[PDB]
Amino acid sequence: ALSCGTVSADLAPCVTYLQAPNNASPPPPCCAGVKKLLAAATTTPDRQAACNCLKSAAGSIPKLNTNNAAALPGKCGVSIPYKISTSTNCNTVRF
Repeated sequence: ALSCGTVSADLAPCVTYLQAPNNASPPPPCCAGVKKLLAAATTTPDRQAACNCLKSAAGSIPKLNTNNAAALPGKCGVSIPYKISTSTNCNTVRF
């Protein structure tokens, strides 16, 4: 079972970029975490839980830059069916 307590582990190295300017780029070690999320969960809907965890820890980041969250995946080379933002309803995302 995947617990949010472990999801933040990958967000750690991703926080640096979350506080950096739009001119900053994502860390190699951070992007990897995103891909790991695939094998993180066990079920279909269980995978979504990950995106839900980043929602809570998101409101606990100093100088959090929601704008950078959009380029997080892009520069990482990863593409999702939804947008990673506090305004985005990850709950309304498909499988």
